[PDB]
Amino acid sequence: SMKIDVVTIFPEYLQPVRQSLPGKAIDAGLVDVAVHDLRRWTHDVHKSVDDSPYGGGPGMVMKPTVWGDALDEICTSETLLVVPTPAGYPFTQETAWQWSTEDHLVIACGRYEGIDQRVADDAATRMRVREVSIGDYVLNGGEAAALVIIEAVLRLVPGVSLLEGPSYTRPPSWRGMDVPPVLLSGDHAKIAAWRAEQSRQRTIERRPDLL
Amino acid sequence: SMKIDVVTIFPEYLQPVRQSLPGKAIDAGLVDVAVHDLRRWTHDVHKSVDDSPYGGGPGMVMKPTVWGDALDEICTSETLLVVPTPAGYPFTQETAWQWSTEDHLVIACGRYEGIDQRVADDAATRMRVREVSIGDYVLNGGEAAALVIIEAVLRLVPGVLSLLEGPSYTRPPSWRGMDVPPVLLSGDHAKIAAWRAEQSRQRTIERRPDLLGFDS
Ligand SMILES: OB(O)c1ccc2[nH]ccc2c1
Repeated sequence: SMKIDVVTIFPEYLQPVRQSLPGKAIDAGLVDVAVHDLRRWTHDVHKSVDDSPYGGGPGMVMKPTVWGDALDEICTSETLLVVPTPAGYPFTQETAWQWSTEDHLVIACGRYEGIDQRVADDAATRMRVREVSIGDYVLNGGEAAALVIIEAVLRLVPGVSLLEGPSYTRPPSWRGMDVPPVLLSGDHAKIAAWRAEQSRQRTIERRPDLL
Repeated sequence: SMKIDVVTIFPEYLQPVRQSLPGKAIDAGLVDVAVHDLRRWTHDVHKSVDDSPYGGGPGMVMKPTVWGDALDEICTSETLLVVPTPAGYPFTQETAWQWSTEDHLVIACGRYEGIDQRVADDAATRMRVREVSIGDYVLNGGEAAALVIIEAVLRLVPGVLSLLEGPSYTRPPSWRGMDVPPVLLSGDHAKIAAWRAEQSRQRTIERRPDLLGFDS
């Protein structure tokens, strides 16, 4: 089984992924995803979660005292703490496979300007911490990245190179375009070879880095 | 103003667009986001959107007929049609800047093993089409990728407001016995700039050496 806890100031952002888990998976206790409003751990009447950056500059930095309290409550020694950030290590399919066998993921969603670095650094002294980027672009906050990570990981939990080439289905002719006849040939070795060439061409065109 | 139409068999998944930055941009009238149920364009009682692949293989492929009808209605020749796919060109910060200037994005979200290739090929005879991958991982469908693309693009549109950013800090100056780097408290703009530039380049070599032209 896997437990995922997500901490965010926008808990409703995660609601359409809880309502996305099959009832059978939950009933079988294979998965539980819980979302927590970071403001539960604020200290002041204004429910402050960020503050101006030391050393100056634009934006705000999320408060270590608030995050520290939240993670103290939610995390245990077994936790893998995931922090989405454009400054992270790359999150890849390999990462997804690795995390798919974890018992407890906690995903700390913050603004891209960051969570005070002492939060992750403190957490790393008693649990595993992974700061990760889902791509080479900036998002305002970590919530959409959390959705991507949750989906990529959970689809690898049972019951919860080259690029793929083009796919086709009925009808065989549509708006003047025919399905490649080789796919209708019943020559399955030839079909495999054709698909391999399609994959090669597409990878050269779109992702030459992979070669 | 920008218009973004999203087409999906799971319109409820696109509800998060009402949150955070996209929500604020919508309320500020800088963008209109409309989500459409692809099944609106089916005609059978079963509302089928998929069929087995020609040539074999696991799973199902989304039918071109339903998609063609949907895109016929929603798209114009000025539309930028965005198709998330793990087999797409990379979506990068440069892409986000480029698309931030667009009048009309339509994001076609696939499921199963993807969409019959003729949908994109047909659309390309009438409009610009972009098949894009948001990263090197596989999702179950295009919906989460649509959210990522919308978030990355909208924060760049006029009026909504390389290397890795290094660590950031805020009050208190000491916490759990961990001190904010003294230079950040020193008020010396030059020394702070230099420390930050250095932290940025150091984090980059460790986490993203590719950005500086190194292996891995
Ligand atoms: O970018 B994703 O990995 C992605 C995008 C679109 C998709 N359609 C079906 C799976 C699927 C996966």
